[PDB]
Amino acid sequence: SLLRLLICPWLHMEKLIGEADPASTSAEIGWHVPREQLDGFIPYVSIRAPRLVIEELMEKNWGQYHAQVIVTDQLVVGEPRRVSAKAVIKGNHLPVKLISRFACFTLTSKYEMGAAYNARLAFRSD
Amino acid sequence: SMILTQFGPFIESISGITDQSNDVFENAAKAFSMFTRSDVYKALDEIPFSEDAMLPIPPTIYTKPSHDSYYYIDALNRVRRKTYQGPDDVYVPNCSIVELLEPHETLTSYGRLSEAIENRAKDGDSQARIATTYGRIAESQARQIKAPLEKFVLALLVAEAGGSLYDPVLQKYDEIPGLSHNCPLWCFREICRHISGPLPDRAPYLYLSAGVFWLMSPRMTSAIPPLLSDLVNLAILQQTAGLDPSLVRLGVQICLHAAASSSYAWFILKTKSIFPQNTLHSMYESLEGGYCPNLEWLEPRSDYKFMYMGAMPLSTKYARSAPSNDKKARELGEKYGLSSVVSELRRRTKTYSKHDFTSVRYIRDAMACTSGIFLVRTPTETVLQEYTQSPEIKVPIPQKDWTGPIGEIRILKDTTSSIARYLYRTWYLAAARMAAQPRTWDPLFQAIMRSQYVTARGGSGATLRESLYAINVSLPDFKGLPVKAATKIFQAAQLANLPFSHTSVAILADTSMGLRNQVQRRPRSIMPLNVPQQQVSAPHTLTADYINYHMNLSTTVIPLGVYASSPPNQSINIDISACDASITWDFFLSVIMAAIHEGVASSSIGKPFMGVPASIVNDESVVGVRAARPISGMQNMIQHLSKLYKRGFSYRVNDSFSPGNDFTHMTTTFPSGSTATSTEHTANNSTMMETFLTVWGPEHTDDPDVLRLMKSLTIQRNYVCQGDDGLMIIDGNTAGKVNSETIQKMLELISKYGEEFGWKYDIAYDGTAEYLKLYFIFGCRIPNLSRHPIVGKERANSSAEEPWPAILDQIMGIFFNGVHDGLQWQRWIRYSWALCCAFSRQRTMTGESVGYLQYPMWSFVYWGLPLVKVFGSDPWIFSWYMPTGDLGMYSWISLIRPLMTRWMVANGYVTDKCSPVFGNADYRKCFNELKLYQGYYMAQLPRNPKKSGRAAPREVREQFTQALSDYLMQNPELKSRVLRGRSEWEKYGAGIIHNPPSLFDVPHKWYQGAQEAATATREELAEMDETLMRARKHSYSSFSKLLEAYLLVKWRMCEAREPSVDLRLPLCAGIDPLNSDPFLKMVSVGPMLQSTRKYFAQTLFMAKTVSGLDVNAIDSALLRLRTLGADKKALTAQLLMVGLQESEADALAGKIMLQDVNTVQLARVVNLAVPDTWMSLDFDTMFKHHVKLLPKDGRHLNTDIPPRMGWLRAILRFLGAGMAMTATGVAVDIYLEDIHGGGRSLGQRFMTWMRQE
Repeated sequence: SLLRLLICPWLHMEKLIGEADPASTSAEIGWHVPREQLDGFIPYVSIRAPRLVIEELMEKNWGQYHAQVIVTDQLVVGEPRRVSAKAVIKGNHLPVKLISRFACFTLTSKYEMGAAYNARLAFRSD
Repeated sequence: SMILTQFGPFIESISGITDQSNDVFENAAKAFSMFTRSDVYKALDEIPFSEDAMLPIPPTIYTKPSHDSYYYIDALNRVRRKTYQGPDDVYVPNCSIVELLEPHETLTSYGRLSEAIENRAKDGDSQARIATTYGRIAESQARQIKAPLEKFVLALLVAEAGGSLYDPVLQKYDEIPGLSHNCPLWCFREICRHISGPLPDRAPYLYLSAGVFWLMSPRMTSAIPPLLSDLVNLAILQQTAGLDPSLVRLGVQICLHAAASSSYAWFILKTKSIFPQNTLHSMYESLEGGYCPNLEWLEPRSDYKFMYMGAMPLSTKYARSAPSNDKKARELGEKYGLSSVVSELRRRTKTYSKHDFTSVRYIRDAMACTSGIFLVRTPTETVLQEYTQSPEIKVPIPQKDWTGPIGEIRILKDTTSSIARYLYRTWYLAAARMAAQPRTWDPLFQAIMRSQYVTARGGSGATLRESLYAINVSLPDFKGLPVKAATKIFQAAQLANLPFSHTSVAILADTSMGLRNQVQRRPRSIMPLNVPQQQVSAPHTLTADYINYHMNLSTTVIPLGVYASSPPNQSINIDISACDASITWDFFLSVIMAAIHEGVASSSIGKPFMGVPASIVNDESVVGVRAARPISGMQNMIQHLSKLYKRGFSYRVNDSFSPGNDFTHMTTTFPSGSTATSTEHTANNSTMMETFLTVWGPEHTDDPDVLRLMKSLTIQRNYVCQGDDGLMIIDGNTAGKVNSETIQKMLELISKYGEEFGWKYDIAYDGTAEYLKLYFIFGCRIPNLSRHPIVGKERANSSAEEPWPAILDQIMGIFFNGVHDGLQWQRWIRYSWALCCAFSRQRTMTGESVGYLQYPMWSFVYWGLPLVKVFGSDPWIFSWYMPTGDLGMYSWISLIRPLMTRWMVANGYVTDKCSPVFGNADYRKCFNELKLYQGYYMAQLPRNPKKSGRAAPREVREQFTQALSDYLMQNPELKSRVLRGRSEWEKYGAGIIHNPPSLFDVPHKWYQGAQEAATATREELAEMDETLMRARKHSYSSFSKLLEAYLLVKWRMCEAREPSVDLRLPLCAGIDPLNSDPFLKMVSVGPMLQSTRKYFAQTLFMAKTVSGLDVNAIDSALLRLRTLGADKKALTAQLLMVGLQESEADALAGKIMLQDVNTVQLARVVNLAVPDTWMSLDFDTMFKHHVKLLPKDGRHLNTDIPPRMGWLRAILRFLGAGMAMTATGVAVDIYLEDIHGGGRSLGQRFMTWMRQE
């Protein structure tokens, strides 16, 4: 009952987006910060969907929820610049209805790219 | 002498020396308000002391370290305190408050915090957050006080300086010491002098509705207000209850060592069991005599009806056979450096061996001398301390013993060696014969229970509406309505049209935290639930109410403990530590849901409940095969409750004291606030004690002694439990007291029962008894005085407080709390006068005028203040047992009315119209000059009136009322019955009542009750102010119609009643010949000996007598229609407003006519009520046996009653009882002197009063 959720939908997304480009099928949603001290973003969830879904998931009120984000200074061992950011939500939690029943998302993930900033999120376009 | 100069006349206006006029009472109020804090402490420095009050005080209280090392930050960004001495060490320290303040603008040496700390805290500076947490929690700890403490001290001064007090019973002055002997006053002013120092101000803080301000001396500690509160508490309770000076020195030593500690409130929590353990729990080692009560818990073992067999002399075999108290008490005294106080208590407790008034008085003193603060801490610390606990289930049910599941729930095999089979069987049979009765299937009962969880501080409506927003439904917001967002009625209103399968997801939202504070206990945290999960939690509390009323039927007061502590009988006090952290799904709720699923399963086949339809699941319960069987509505609700209690609970946390710390987390504790809370806890206590006594006892012992005991000790005869507390009744045999060693073997076996499957029985075998925190020794009640503190008020929120017209009502509550316990009445009543006049004047700030709002004394005399000496009468003339209203007003006015008339012709106010009540003397000039009428009518003005007043849009309120009525309905047959009754009413019953209580004013009444939390400020308060002003300037004609109807009745007293109980028995502590008046009333009248929940439930004429709309109005209106003519169909229409089914409603309306009702019934006709002070006494005795008509002179033809309308007899009994008892002395029998008009004209006047509402 868990593992079919883990594996089975991405076979159908493979069937549907076997040919479209990543520059129209990829998407990303997460927490945002407006300026540089010591343009800025926290990658929360990754969604891949067809364009006839993303163009309606563009304008939905993602910028509704609030978390308390924490920024430190150490490198990741991975090759881009990523600091192991921290974040605690001071509101509600994001409903899974809001994404779709027509698209699938990565279930669990670890977010990456100072002091506490306490800002809100938005949608990252493609 | 300073207060003597301003209170030349007033201090003996209220000490029984000169006559109490009104003008000196208002002069006193002028001098009360026009007054300041430097005057407070120079009055305090004025008095000397007499070398028994003085004690050395260590300077180590004051110089204190900083709070920087005391708090830290959670990994999830939460401020949390670092512990030092155990995990209980989480509170406010008394340290470093001087440097967190900015001095006030128009003040010099006081002020509040600097704000830039809170700017940095809202920016996220860590030390700034720690600083604002510490400042606001010290603000909260100082917030816990009702009034300025200085005015309490000044009320002590103006009361106390009148001196010795004559007693009309004992013909002596009192022998209590005066001002010059109290350690609290001298030590209090010593603390204030040293903390203020040579600085020009003196008061270390000022109380204010906007918030407390601190004095800036560098030696100031933060926990000085609870120390000052304990000082003023013991300062009152000496001179108002007759404590000895020595134990007060002990108690203030405890308080000073508490303020000298690391943190104050932690030491207070850990210290709270010194006064009981060394005095109460070690008392009567080897007596020689005394007199104990003889009771009998009668043959119906749920009656709570007691026949008092009389006094019984004691003997030396009734010594304390309870085990020792040396070890743990001396270890507690050694542990906190307090060996001296424990050594003194264990010295003097040994010195008493006679069960008389002196020993029980000393125990009362020991109970009073403990502290009375309110334990205040950060809310996050609570919900991360007590909601992080799991029970210790050492023997769980093995996984082989459950069947294949049915839906979500596995079922117990019945060949299971585990204990929970018996629990399964009890809840199984109880659910079966619960669903067997058709009384659960009344749709009016459905409407009652749906209305039942509209109570109990409903919250989380925000989280309801955004979870409901998340599950994608359209939503009426109802724009432009005042309170509604913070209401549970809106929670019900949003789901008045919705299908159950579309709302079953929405029972998964989180839960708000409502906080309270307690006396000497950790701050409890009530929580509501939203309305769909309170709705789906029904059959649980159905079967719980079934257990508590039918099956084990234990309880839901006072002579319960009198029977339990009676010497041949023996009691065992059994609690649990932290009940709600034990009921989890691991061992209980699985078995509970399985048994409530299967017990109904025979009777439930296709029955639907309201709201919920049927369904189907499968089962592995027939493990060779697998099938799917349909599911009825009971089982549907249980199937929905299963995942909620199996899952765990989510709790939102938001405080006002730490800056933005919001979080939710999982917690497996059953909620403290629910409909199914206390009844389920009682049912679980009863069932576990039953399983104990049935199987687990003889399975785990050796000797015949304890098993031969517990065979005869079943739960139907010996056990009572209400939530936390339980209680053994050990029957004394023919040999007297049961041997103790068997009982200690038994109780260590109960402790084993607790530790082995997730309980912890706090077992206390002590030879005494507690029950609902009420202490009983040898059949004598102990009034605990800690749990009614005068000064403290629980304010767990920093929300701003309601202004002046209700603090006076809490002063009235302080007065009644002092009434219900055994306090020295000469010195309690006069101090109550002092407080009462101290909170009279107000000094408003209204526009263009400096207004003074003045109550006369007469509003308070209407509210039950006993007058001392009025119109030149004798001092201390009547008691405080007056019914607080027109009844008691009538009683004491008619005791002294001819002496009144002689005082009337003095300073001659004469007009030749011979009144029937005062004769040649008038009343209208003088009683307005004395403003008797002004205060008398001001007393009925409504206090703290908040109103909607804004003229909200009517269409949105109308659709709100319609949605509310849709919530009120589940069956339109209810609507058919009540609309049919409305038709019958508009035919017949309308008109002559001017106000029918109905069931469709109930949406209007729910709206009116929901609109009483707007806390709006300006306009209606100004309207109340001008209402008081135009009530004050208005000159009045005569009294109330009730009172004028009463003033034709006279009476005649003679032959004081024979005694009820023996006076040589200590009935309650604090009452004796020395406390002459209330003790002598207790001896003459006799104690109640009933639970009075049962007795006053016999009074309510409706059977189930619940509707959600004050059923007293129902029964009173029914009896009003009964006496005012009104053919039977109008009575049925008034009952069809409730609309039972109309057939038995027609039957009840036929019954009500010809049956002669109880005496207490007809009180509600005339809007009479038994006041709160009488239920200690047996009242029904002197109603139906002693106050009477046909006096000993004989018949008079004015002492006659017509054959119709014999409802007057009850009211004559009430008024005669009031006149017989309000005076001091023995409750003499009272006989009817004539009524001046005849019963026809008199009852005709009552008819004319009831022509209106």
